[PDB]
Amino acid sequence: MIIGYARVSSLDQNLERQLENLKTFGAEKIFTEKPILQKALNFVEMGDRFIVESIDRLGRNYNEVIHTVNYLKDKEVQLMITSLPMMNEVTGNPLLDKFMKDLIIRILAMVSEQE
Amino acid sequence: MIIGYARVSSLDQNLERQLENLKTFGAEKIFTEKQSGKSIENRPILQKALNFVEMGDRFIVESIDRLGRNYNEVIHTVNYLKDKEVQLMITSLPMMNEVTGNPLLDKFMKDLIIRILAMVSEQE
Amino acid sequence: MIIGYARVSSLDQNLERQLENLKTFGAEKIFTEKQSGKSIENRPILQKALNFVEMGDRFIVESIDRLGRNYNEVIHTVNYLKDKEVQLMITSLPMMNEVTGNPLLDKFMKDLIIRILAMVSEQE
Amino acid sequence: MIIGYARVSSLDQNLERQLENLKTFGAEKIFTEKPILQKALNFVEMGDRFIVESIDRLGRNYNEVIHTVNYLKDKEVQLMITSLPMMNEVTGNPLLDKFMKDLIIRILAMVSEQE
Repeated sequence: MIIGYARVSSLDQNLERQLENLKTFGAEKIFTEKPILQKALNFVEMGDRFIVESIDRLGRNYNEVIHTVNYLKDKEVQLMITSLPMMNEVTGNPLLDKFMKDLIIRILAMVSEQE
Repeated sequence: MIIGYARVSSLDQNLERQLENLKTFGAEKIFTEKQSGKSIENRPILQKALNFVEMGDRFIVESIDRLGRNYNEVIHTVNYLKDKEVQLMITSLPMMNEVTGNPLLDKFMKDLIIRILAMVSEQE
Repeated sequence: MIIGYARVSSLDQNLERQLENLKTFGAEKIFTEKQSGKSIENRPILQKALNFVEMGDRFIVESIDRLGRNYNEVIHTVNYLKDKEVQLMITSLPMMNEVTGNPLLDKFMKDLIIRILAMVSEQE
Repeated sequence: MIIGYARVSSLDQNLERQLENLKTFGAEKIFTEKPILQKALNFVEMGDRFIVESIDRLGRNYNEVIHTVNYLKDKEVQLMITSLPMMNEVTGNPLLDKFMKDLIIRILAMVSEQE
């Protein structure tokens, strides 16, 4: 199935749009956090899709973010970013696709951190 | 219309595959050249191909390396095609020109891919 | 000679730091602008700065985002500087223009970095 | 210290240049292979430098190559490629440096594989 994750840290953020975004792309359940992430990650099983609106939601730590993406990779859970649909197949050569996946994810992690 | 460009260094390279690839992705005409991808000054067929295409046409190759093995040249060629508003397609990269929602990311992707491949092709 | 360009959206941004950065990396003159990095048409100071620099000069900013928050524009500006043969430097990227042996890789690096940062700056 | 690794698979390759290359940049010892790699990796300790002439030497498998680079990272051994000196600091912002390290390494791994 399709699992969703949403985070906002402070007491003034447009959480609705986010949750509605996760809903938009097919999130049947959504883990919202203001360990919830842990729950989210331990919940997902092989064959599921794990979705966020953006990597910054997932974290703002290069190392950790990468570690988490690798965790999902290990568990064979499809990671998707609602702001990066089609991110999987940019070209049609799965190898290049994988490489680009990595790049994008890393550019984004770095951005998320540096902010 | 759809123009294709095909290049091989020798004849033991499977040129048929390449031509059939260009035909499949819609080549109405194919400019075929037996030559090194090291420069364009020694590639008048490429020149003909490029001068032939006009705004609204599609230009198709099997790989960037087919187009050349020189970063600056390849880049300049890609930009040349962009300026003339000719669609560059790479049949091994079928989903590259697919508008997938966010133009910024898309263009960024293109530039990136093309440059990586340009360098790859050159360094070899 | 070394020309610097400095931009801030408001005055609560630490403009002194930026100016001192440009001064340190050798700004003889600094074109200072209070404006959004969303476009150049509303940035005549940038225009003056760009027209001022000539072949042999250095153009220095603290960050690409200072230069703008528009991919195409930034890229076009970088290429503009390249065409006029003016050295673009980013003081936060001091070792970027350092010739480190392999020109191909170097140029590839530049293009890449600059484009990543262009997009970053835009998307924000 | 500085450890070197060199590989050639077949019976007709310019091994001299390679070994001399590893020698050039300061290789005190060189592991040459036609498990030797295992030896090379288990040999290096914290603080050492591990050097190859090129990533393809190190392998032609995206996954494995990456895994190995991560292994060296874990062990805090500096990886260097004699054809990519200065690769560490392209800009002067260590974060971006790390990111670029990753990129380059991956472009190269992909190239090494696809050939």
